[PDB]
Amino acid sequence: DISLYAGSFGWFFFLFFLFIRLLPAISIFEVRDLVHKTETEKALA
Amino acid sequence: SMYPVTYIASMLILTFGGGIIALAVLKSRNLLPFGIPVDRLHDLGKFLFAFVAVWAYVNFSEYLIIWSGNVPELTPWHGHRSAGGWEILGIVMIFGHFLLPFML
Amino acid sequence: GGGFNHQLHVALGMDCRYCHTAVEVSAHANIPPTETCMGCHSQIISRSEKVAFVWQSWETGTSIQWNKVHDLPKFVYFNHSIHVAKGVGCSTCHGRIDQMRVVYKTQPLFMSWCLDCHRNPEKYVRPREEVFNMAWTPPPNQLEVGRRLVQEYEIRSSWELTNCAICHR
Amino acid sequence: CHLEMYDQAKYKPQQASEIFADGASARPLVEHTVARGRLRIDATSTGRVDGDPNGAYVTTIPIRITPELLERGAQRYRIYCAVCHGVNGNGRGQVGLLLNPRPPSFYDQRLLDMPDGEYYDVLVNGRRTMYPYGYRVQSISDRWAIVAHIRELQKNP
Amino acid sequence: AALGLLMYLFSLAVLFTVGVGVWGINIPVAWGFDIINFVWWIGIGHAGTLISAILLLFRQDWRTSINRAAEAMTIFAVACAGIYPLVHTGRPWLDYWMLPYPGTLGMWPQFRSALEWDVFAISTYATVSILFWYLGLIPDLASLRDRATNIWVKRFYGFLALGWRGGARDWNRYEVASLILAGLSTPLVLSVHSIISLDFAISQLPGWHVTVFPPYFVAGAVYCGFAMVILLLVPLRRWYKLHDLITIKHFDLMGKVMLAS
Amino acid sequence: CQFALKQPQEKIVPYVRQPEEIIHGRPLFFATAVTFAGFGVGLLVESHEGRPTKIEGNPDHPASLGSTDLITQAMILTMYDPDRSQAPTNAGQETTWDAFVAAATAAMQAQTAKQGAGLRVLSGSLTSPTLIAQKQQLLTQFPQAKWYEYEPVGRDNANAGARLAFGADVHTIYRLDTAKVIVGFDADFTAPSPTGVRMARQLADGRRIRKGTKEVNRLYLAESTPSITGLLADHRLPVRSSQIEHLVRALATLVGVPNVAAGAPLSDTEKKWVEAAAKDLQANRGACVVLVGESQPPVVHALGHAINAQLGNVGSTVVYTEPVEDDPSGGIAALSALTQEMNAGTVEVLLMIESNPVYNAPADIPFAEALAKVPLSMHVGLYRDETAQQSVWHINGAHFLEAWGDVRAFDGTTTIVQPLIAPLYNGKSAIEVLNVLLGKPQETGYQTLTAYWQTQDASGNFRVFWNTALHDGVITATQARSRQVTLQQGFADAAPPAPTQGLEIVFRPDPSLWDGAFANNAWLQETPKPYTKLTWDNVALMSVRTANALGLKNGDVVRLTYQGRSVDAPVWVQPGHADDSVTVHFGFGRTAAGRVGNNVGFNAYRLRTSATPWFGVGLEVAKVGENYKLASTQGHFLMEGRKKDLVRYGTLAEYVEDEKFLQVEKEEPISLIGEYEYNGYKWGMSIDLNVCNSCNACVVACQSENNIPVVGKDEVWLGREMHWIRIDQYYVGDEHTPNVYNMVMLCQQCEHAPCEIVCPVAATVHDAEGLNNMVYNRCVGTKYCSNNCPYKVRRFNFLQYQDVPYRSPIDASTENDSIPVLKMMRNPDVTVRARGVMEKCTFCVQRINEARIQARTENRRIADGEIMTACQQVCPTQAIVFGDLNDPQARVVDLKEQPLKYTSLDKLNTKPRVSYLAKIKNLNPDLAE
Ligand code: HEC
Ligand code: HEC
Ligand code: HEC
Ligand code: HEC
Ligand code: HEC
Ligand code: HEC
Ligand SMILES: CCCCCCCCCCCCCCCCCC(=O)OC[C@H](C)OC(=O)CCCCCCCCCCCCCCCCC
Ligand code: SF4
Ligand code: SF4
Ligand code: SF4
Ligand code: F3S
Repeated sequence: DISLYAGSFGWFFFLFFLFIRLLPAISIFEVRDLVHKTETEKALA
Repeated sequence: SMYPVTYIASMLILTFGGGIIALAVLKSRNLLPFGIPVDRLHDLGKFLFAFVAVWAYVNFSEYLIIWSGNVPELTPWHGHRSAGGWEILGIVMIFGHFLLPFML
Repeated sequence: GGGFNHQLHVALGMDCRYCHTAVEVSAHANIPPTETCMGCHSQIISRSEKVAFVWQSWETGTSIQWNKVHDLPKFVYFNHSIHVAKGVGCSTCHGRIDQMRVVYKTQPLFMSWCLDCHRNPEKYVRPREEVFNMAWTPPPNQLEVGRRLVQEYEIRSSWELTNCAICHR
Repeated sequence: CHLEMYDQAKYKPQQASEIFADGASARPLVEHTVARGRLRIDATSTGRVDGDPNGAYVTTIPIRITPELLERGAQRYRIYCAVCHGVNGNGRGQVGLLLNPRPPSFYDQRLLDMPDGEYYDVLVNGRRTMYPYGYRVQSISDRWAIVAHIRELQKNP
Repeated sequence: AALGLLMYLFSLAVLFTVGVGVWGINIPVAWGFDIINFVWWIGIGHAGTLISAILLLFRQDWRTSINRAAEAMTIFAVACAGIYPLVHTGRPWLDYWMLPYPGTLGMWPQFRSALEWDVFAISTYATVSILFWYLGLIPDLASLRDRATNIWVKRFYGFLALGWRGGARDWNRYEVASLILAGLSTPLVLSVHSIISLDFAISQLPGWHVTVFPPYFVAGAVYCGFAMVILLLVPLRRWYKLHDLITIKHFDLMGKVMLAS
Repeated sequence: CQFALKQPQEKIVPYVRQPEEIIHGRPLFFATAVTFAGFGVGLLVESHEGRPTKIEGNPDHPASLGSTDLITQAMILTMYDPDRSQAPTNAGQETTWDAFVAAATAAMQAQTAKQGAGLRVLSGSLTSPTLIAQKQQLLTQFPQAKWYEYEPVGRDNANAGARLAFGADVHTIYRLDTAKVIVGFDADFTAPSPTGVRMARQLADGRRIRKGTKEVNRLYLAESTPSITGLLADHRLPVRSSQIEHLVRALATLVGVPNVAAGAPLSDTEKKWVEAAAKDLQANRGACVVLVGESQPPVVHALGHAINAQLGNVGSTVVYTEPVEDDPSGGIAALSALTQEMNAGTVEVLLMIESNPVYNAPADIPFAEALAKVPLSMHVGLYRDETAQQSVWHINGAHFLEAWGDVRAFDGTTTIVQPLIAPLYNGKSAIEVLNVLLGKPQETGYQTLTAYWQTQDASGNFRVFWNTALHDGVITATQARSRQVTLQQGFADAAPPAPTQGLEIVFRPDPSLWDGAFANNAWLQETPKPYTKLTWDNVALMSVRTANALGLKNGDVVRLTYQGRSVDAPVWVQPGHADDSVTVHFGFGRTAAGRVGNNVGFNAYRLRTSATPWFGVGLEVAKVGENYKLASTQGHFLMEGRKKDLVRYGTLAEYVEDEKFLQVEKEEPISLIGEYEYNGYKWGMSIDLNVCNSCNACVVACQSENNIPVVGKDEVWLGREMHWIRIDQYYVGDEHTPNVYNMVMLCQQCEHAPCEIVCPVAATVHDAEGLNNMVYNRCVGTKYCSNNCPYKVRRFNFLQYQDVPYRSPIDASTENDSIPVLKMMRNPDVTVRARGVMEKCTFCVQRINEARIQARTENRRIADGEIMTACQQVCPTQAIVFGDLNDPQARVVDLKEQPLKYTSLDKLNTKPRVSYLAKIKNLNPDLAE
């Protein structure tokens, strides 16, 4: 019961470290819109 | 449990429903100091819709638990409220309260 | 070796309870012992190699290792003799065994088959006097006759007949 | 696919065994044991006067002769006994033309002066070249019904 | 994590071979670490979709950089979770019997048990987590494709992203399929960890048959779940230099929602 | 994990000569009996083709009136034990049987040269008339040969008390159907004794409490340890087991006995008990009885016949017959007279019929060193016992289902032990081994059995007489003739010594394993012990006040140092116990039992001293351990305020004023699920909790009928016992003198079953008959049904529980491979379940269906007695009553409209089919304060 639970964090961080390396950890196109939203509110001044 | 929570999810229906009714009579009589943004009325309609669905999730899961394990200290409420004409108001609460304001 | 040939033996006028006795008494249909098969083959085709396997199982004491073709799993608990007593003939569960040189499965012994026949027995129930008649074909008027036989044989409803204490003990 | 309880750790009515000299889990009974439902000592259960081993061949059937027992024995004659003794009891079955000691025809004087309990005794234990029945019939109400049929089948020559 | 996965795959290869009774579950308490960790792991991925879906209803912009580290954190807290309803059964090779398929048995699942709805919740939760995180990665892996300058890693992100191009006729169709998905994953996760809450509250047990289990479990799912996003993103600023995207106001607001949960 | 696309080619084999009696699929019950101590219990065992699979009670028999004991029921796993001796053994290595008859007959011609001097036999207390006639043929062929009869739970003090009061030896058959009060004295008579099933029915027949019942039994007990009669006792008294000789001397002087010579005074709660038990004995003189068990010395046994002859019970409820056993004046003193003869030679042949005296002897009787002085030691037993290694020769046993034999029960009624099966391993029973010693080695067991009864039948037509004796079981042309007695005076004149201060030891037989003869039986081991629900452990039973003086908890291992020997015993404290009166149980510590009973507990036989063989006061506890395993199966022995839901207990003083005083006249509960219409064969059960003595015969008969697997000691401690029915002690009251109440908790077959609605694959549904169908092939193993079952009567197969005392269940090397000889003990109508499916008491649905389907073929309906479940067909008190609820003239429809009909957990609306008749424990007015 311990080795399946403590082993379950392996399968979490096997896939999480596969997610960090192969895929972006931050949605680039949405934070590009957040950079665009900060610029379009500074240009409203 | 959950019996005050079913009121709490309906305190949100009444005062977002009262949010739109009060900004209607104050709009129809031309008494609002601001014109209503059409984007932020879709916010008040998002809140009215997402609290009809919360209300029908806390009232039905209050019923789903009581109906499933029919303990005789929990079933007398929904047994008095689904028999002798109160069955009609039960079917209203699924269709006229949730499913008719779920689709529209 | 030189196994049982049903097509010759039912053609000898054997009425299907000669061997397989207690198909109207027991929960399990008998396969006949060597004493049945040596009742004729002690002098019918004695000193043959087709029935040398039944002479060797008589001079010695080893039971004949017949191969079961209808191997229902042991969680089913089929009950014979409730079907021949509530009017289900040996066809529509076993095929034309009298026209069978070596017995194969006819039905795959599913669960959905035998549930359609427990939920609606009227499309398969025949009279008890034609249960051991293999040439009985279902009539064009199977319904209103099978429904007549269900209320005559007091055959229980689809609710009581499919609830896994029938099967599955 | 998964076979977990498909074949179990118990023995069915006629399945094989890995324990005995014969392959059967169906084991023979000890020869002088009596079960609870089957005392088998009367003049009904044997075809003799008081159930003696060398008894005296009871001359009529002890159990009753009803029309639904004559009709049952007519059915039970056609299953077991009419294969090589003929349907009408003439010894003219399809196998009876091929048995070397030809099955004696009923209607013969000997089989008529034969006592009725000997007709039971040839059933349940067998004659010389006729192997025993009675493990095929397995009920006293149908062994006597068979010889109730033959005694009525011995009236229509 | 490989030594944790070889502790995972060995504890499962033990579990199938010798049985479900190497765990220590008794007959009074017959649900143990197989279910305490299952509701825990299902509970972790739920605030990974409050960040991904519920906050996208609120048009909030602080959910933006916490998005993929919560969409993917949902999926791997479901793939770690969803094995547990498949392996706590004593005969795990028949968990397809909890699916409504036609067979040569006339048998179907029950659809009154709240473990049959756990099949229906998670196999809807596992597939729309990997459909709302893959839809989010359709316009993003088109940017990793154009920044590759190496054709065997460009073809990898040029096939994961199906060919996206941007485009207002595709950007308008994206967000009306994103906020509807963010509007479909918001009653889902208030229902999933309510359906992983009904499989105690359906039962007549004294500590289990309480009727505030459905909103209090999902409150604890967006309590334990925000704790895992905080436990994972504090070591994703100090190790990957994301101090200018995961700025501390994102933790001031993830702490307020964890407090409000 | 077995896996294949197809099941393999299943072979179906017929016979080669099918016998007439056998129909494949029909049960074919045979009437035999079992020699338990020396007496017959009387059996009706179910042999499907040849193999007996289920022992039931012979309802014609006087001992069992259709219901067996705990030990008598589990003689099937003893029969199909793979640890049985499969071959004879000569000096360690295996051999043949005819090598023995060439070695024994070569030693029998050397004994006829003498006057048969060295031909000692050590059988155990046999009563069977064929072995008596073979002994009396053996002792007239060899003149100086001696037949010693050792039995560790023999009636040694019970027959020495019959000599000390009456002169010659007399058998004492008690009769409790005409008995208002039953003042026992250390007498667990409802135990597995030779008369334990009849004395439990006759005691429970008196207290069947109905709508118009005002007088029931009383049952004053005064027991040393909590014994299973104490569940039926209404005034059980925890006496120190050394004062029971002084409670009877205080009760024989209240009644008229002239020369009682009372001494060693009593406490304030033992004296007000005995002034009220004897006050209820001076009244109702014609129907009252004073009982005393063999734990007591022979003087109080003689006083127990003195009181029963004073009160006029002789001829009324205490009948005196000729002794049914052959040698009543031979016991432990007969074993001690043999080893002092076995020393320094002067013994040449030692036959040992099944006694196991290497293991069973007292410590003062050196049977180990006296053995291996005999040049030819032969042993006859169905196990290679502790003796069979230390014997020169060894034979198989021929367990009673394999051997032609006789046995005489009490009342003298002889019953013929037919073999239901041929001997699997060639058994050569005790009647067949004396045939070798007499000189008839080719004579079979049947040829010497009918040779005796042809000469003991003074009527004509023996074949009618013999076939009827095999059919009915009983003979009853052979009952023990009633003996006119004297009750000589001047036997208790000598005053007893001082009651010695010090902590007392108390020797007991375990109700599961009686004397270790069946310690290799897996069904008896995992069956929970009656008060202390333990499975695989001998314990030292202490009171709560005794362990508080010694400072030891419920699991410490202590080294119980008696007069010269230490035993290294674990501790289970026990509320009903007497003060300073540590009780150890027999049946454990066997070093050569097999794979079940090897090293399970501590051998209590190393503390017997043959002068204090049941109780002595020189014990030193001296704790030497901590935290033993002690795999118990109850969890909480204390009713936690859950009264009105577990065992509603009242007295008869408040029941004669209010009938439904334990019922709660409440409003009908509201259910949102509606209800279903059960109109044909509504199956319900009524468990009379007032008459259940926690005999555990219904636990082990559900095990033998429903193929329930045994679970080892390591997985009982994890609470994974497989028991479809369980008995629940509850210990209401003061922690030193409590009332112990049984709840027979099985699957209540709830109509609104909460265990069914939580099954994802619908592997638990209802019949239209109404009972709960747990289908095993559909169970995927999600243990949610067990969680929603409020009674927790669901039992999950966790590992592959199959043949677990023969292979430890934590491997898959033999998961789908099974022992071949254990497959024959299984019922062919119950699924032998896989690794991950859940079990449940199915009302014995294989017994429901086999008579429901049989009643459909013959177009009738089921009657009441046509379906009798395994827990119902075994209960000696008939506490369990199963039957149709829609049949208006049924037996369970009367028992479920009684004023004591309560269902367990009616706070939940499960609507059970199992209702319980409440407990009424008949308290005296002079003792209830
Ligand atoms: C006419 C009365 C019949 C005879 C003669 C036999 N059957 Fe049946 N049968 C059926 C099933 C589903 C099975 C498998 C059951 C199991 O394996 O437990 C069988 C099997 C047999 C066997 C095999 C038993 C053996 O090997 O000894 C025999 C000899 C046999 N059957 C003869 C199904 C049915 C059925 C549908 C309800 C009926 C009408 C019959 N069988 C009829 C006969
Ligand atoms: C008398 C009623 C019979 C019983 C009982 C059994 N058999 Fe038979 N068998 C019988 C006849 C009259 C014949 C025809 C002989 C010939 O030469 O054709 C047979 C034949 C067979 C055969 C051979 C089939 C062939 O050659 O085409 C076999 C293999 C056979 N029989 C097997 C068999 C078995 C196994 C039996 C016990 C159940 C059995 N027979 C009984 C007549 C009778
Ligand atoms: C004796 C001459 C028989 C007669 C009359 C009938 N059957 Fe039979 N049957 C017999 C034998 C020796 C065997 C085993 C040989 C084999 O091929 O299996 C059988 C077997 C069957 C089976 C298959 C059972 C199984 O193996 O699963 C079936 C389905 C069967 N028999 C049906 C059947 C019917 C319908 C009969 C009346 C026409 C009949 N049998 C007569 C011997 C004899
Ligand atoms: C074919 C296997 C037979 C079956 C079916 C039956 N019988 Fe038969 N029978 C058979 C033979 C080959 C013989 C000749 C015996 C001899 O040694 O010549 C018989 C004989 C009899 C007799 C006459 C007895 C005698 O003359 O000494 C009788 C009365 C008889 N058989 C009765 C009988 C009954 C009642 C049967 C149905 C169960 C039956 N037979 C069937 C062969 C066969
Ligand atoms: C007699 C008509 C039956 C009823 C009342 C039920 N079952 Fe059922 N079952 C039956 C038969 C003939 C089979 C064998 C089919 C085959 O060989 O594939 C089965 C089998 C099953 C299974 C399959 C088990 C496995 O493949 O390992 C299951 C899961 C099963 N049966 C379940 C089941 C349930 C839940 C029922 C509830 C009322 C039930 N069965 C009734 C015949 C019958
Ligand atoms: C092949 C798997 C199969 C199994 C297992 C099976 N049946 Fe039946 N069965 C019946 C009928 C008709 C009854 C009688 C119902 C009654 O008497 O209540 C019955 C009854 C039964 C009973 C007895 C119920 C009782 O009350 O004891 C059992 C057991 C049973 N069936 C099992 C028609 C069928 C038919 C129709 C041709 C099929 C096929 C059939 N049955 C297939 C099967
Ligand atoms: C983690 C996974 C689950 C994710 C979470 C749940 C989300 C929903 C999932 C829905 C889909 C689940 C599919 C379940 C299939 C069950 C079938 C089965 O297990 O059969 C087992 C049986 C022993 O097998 C058999 O009876 C036959 C065995 C042989 C057939 C093999 C079939 C394999 C299918 C692939 C076919 C490829 C070609 C192979 C052909 C066969 C060659 C031998
Ligand atoms: S008593 Fe327990 S096991 Fe029996 S039906 Fe009710 S919930 Fe299920
Ligand atoms: S009725 Fe149920 S609990 Fe009782 S013995 Fe039978 S199966 Fe076991
Ligand atoms: S119910 Fe019967 S068998 Fe079970 S413990 Fe009580 S008296 Fe003994
Ligand atoms: S709920 Fe369902 S499948 Fe198995 S163990 Fe419990 S039955």
